[PDB]
Amino acid sequence: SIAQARKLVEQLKMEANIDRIKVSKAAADLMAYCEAHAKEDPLLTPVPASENPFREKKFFC
Amino acid sequence: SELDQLRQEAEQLKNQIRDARKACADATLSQITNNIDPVGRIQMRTRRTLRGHLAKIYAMHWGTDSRLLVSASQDGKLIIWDSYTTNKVHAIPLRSSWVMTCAYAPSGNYVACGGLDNICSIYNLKTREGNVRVSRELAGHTGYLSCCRFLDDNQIVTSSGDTTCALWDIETGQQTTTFTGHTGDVMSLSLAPDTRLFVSGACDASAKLWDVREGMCRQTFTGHESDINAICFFPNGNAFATGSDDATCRLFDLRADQELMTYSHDNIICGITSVSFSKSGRLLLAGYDDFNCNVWDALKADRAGVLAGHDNRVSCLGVTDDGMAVATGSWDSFLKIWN
Amino acid sequence: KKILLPEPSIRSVMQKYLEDRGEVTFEKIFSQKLGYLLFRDFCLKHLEEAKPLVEFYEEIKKYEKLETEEERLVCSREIFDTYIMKELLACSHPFSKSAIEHVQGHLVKKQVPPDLFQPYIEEICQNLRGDVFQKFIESDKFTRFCQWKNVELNIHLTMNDFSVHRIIGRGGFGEVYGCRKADTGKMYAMKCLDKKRIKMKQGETLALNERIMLSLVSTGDCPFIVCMSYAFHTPDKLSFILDLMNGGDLHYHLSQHGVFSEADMRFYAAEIILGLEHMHNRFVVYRDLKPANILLDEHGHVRISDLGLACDFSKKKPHASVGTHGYMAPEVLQKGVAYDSSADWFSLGCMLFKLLRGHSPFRQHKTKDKHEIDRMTLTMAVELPDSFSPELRSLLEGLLQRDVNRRLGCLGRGAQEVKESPFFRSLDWQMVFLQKYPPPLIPPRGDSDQELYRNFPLTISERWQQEVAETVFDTINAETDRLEARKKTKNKQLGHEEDYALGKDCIMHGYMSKMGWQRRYFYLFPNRLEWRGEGEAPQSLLTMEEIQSVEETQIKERKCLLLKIRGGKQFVLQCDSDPELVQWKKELRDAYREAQQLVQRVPKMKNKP
Ligand SMILES: Cn1c(CNc2cccc(C(=O)NCc3ccccc3C(F)(F)F)c2)nnc1-c1ccncc1
Repeated sequence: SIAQARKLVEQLKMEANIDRIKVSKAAADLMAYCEAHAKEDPLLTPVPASENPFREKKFFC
Repeated sequence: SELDQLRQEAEQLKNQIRDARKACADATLSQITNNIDPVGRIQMRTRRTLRGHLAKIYAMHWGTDSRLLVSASQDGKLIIWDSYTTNKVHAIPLRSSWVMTCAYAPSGNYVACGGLDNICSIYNLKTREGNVRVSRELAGHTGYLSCCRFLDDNQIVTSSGDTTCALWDIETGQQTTTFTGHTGDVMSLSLAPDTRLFVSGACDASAKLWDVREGMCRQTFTGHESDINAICFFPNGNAFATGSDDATCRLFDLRADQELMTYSHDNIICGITSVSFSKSGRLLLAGYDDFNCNVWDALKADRAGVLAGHDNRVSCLGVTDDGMAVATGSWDSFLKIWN
Repeated sequence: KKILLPEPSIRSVMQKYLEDRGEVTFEKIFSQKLGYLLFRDFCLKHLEEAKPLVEFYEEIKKYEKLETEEERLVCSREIFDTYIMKELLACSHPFSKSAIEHVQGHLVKKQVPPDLFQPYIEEICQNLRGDVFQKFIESDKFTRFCQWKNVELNIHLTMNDFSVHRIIGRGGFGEVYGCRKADTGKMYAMKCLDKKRIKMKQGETLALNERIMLSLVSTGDCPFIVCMSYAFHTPDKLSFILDLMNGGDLHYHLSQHGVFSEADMRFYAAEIILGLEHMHNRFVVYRDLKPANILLDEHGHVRISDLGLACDFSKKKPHASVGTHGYMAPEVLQKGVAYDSSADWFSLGCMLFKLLRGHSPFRQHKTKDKHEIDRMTLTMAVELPDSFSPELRSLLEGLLQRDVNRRLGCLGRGAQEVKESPFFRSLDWQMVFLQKYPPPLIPPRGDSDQELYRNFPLTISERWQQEVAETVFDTINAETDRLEARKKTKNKQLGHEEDYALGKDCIMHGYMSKMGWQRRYFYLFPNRLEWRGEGEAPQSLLTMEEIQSVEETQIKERKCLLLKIRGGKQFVLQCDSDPELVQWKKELRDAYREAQQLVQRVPKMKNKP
């Protein structure tokens, strides 16, 4: 563990160094992202059954 | 005694990092989202059963075409399925019985698997001579292969029971970059969409974010109380989710550098085995050793629905790239496709 | 009622059975008759660089058996020219300088002993031991070895496995019959005894002694002892399967013919002396040498018979009075005096004197009173008629010394001492052994108790293999080849299942049967036991993790494996043969124990709350 504690120190040097953002901004963007892509999420916004392979789509290529 | 001064120095830095974060924690996701409408009751049903593995299924992975998927089983086989029809595209009998994971390459040209062989075997599914064959055995790890994901046909990232991860040049068959840091076996990894970073989750109860080019751990997320079994990236690349033996899922933000949300309920006591988001990020689907897959409102922490159609542990799941479908694989030997 | 070999897939199971016991080695296989025959077959036809060595080997072995020096002088030169000078000049001679010189050095001086080529035997074996041998194991001929070895290790003899003809010799406990073994056709004598009569006479230790002495004596294919091939029991009898002898005993023939010429006694004694040499090299004193116990075959050649009084003197030396009174030695009669082989050499001289004169040297026509018989042994130096030759005289005086440290066979070197007597100076003992001297008499054509008898059944590998090699071995090989050529041609027209065991990590495979009997083909892997019906691939299995235990249980008088499963469920497996039982039991236990250790390490694979 002679060396072991030394890289642990300097690894934290790296980790503590990055500049951060507030959670409000973080959460705001996640929330915003979802809302922008909600229309394109088939588990949220169902598509016509005839375009759904797992319900009624008949032609496939 | 030199080690004295370095452990306290590690604490003063432990605290410094907690401080910078505590300072950023001005609100919660739950508060910020408390206004938006709930997703409502999600009641998906099973649209396909995949029958053909002879024992426990341990891992699955979708093709980028949202149609084909590979699964890996206790029976010693990979099976590549065509979900649309139920047909089998290939049955790959493996050299080692003890496989634990499998990956499908973005191109569709290869698949990978590994397990207690401590080897990541790359299967070429487009041999000049119309055959399926092992085209490389990536040897190097000193523990069991726990997960793996292609970046491209010539590159792949693997996690191991030896506590490490690595990037491989498939032609060279060597570790280009190794990723050391974890103190317990690594269980899972997820590539960022840009594939410049990836996160790992390990039995040390923490997840790390890695720079693929530099080979360094950039950030390290704690909070979980037991082993992290599963991990995946939120679709924009700025956050990721994890599932753990502590019966919780959690969502961590990269830029905010901390946990935003915990998904649990007093009933759910079993451990999480697998996690993935819907195409938009709004849903977080997670598999349990209680035989169900729970669907969560990733933004509000509400349980939105249950997928209950397996008679043993749900060991793996995946959401198609096109978002149309969820695949669950179980210890009962079946995969089901839900919609 | 015929031999049928298992299928080639039995190799998977049998090779491991043999590896576990160190039997897959050159020495062990090469020194078994059928192993030898299969190994020569491999070299002669399927491997070019082995051919000359085996050819050379069999030429030496033929050379060993040549009778006269002049025959040997001729054949030695043939062998040298063919297998030595030619190869040497053909740069095809993989043997040492020392080897070449030893023979050539001897051949130049016309010294041609039977063992001239021994150093070449050693170096042939050296050249066969390694790669050649490994290539043998890779081939179909080792597979055929396994098929035959399976049959051997599975023998359970009954009465139904024979065909009895007619009685021969009653005794105290039981009797002897003439039989034919259906399997092959080999004619044997079946000596049977009754446990009830044995129990009623408490002769358990007697019956016991004979089987133990018989196994100690029934290897080497000795011509001059009635040897055993098998032993087995039924609820009611013990069965020895002995070499057949139709010609009756010398006691009977002495009574019909009357006393024999010196020339004719010489013949018998010669054969007897080689019998005793055999028992004495294996540390056994026969102890009841008398004319009743010497048996004649159809040609008139002789064998020593009933071993019920024979004794093992290697470890502990016997002191007890045992035998018949007119043939025991001073040592044998004395209170608590040790003796060894010396007893028979006295007995022998007593019995040879009987053949010559009609009675024991120490019996002057009395019956119950062995006491006089005994005291004439311990004081009276035997009077011989002037009729005797002095050659015969010295032999009988040698053989009949009362001091052990004086008599023939006793101080120095056993049988060799007797053989060197003047009486036998005309004999060539190589010929006496090969049974070439003409016999003087051609006989004329026309519940708790049962555990004492455990470990009584027996098969003498060397005996059984000999029987097979001299009857069916050839024809059954050709037959069972034909079957497999048909099955090979069959499978390719049915799109052959390019074997499911290849190129994975299968531990073992082969047939067994279950209930849920249903016969399926099984493949054992580290984490599971798969199985299948014929046509399909395996579509059902058991995992190692769910197997709790592997006990053994009996079902309708048959041995089967009982596997206990996690959910309180049970699995019964039946095997074709005893080695399959032993080996599926072991490998299944090793596998499940080792897998359940692995899984416990792997947090993704083990069970949790
Ligand atoms: C002639 N012969 C004998 C003679 N001995 C014999 C035969 C049958 C039964 C018994 C027997 O009961 N033996 C046990 C026994 C019974 C009573 C007294 C002594 C002994 C003994 F010490 F000899 F074991 C012996 N044994 N085998 C043969 C025989 C061998 C080959 N071909 C034909 C016959």
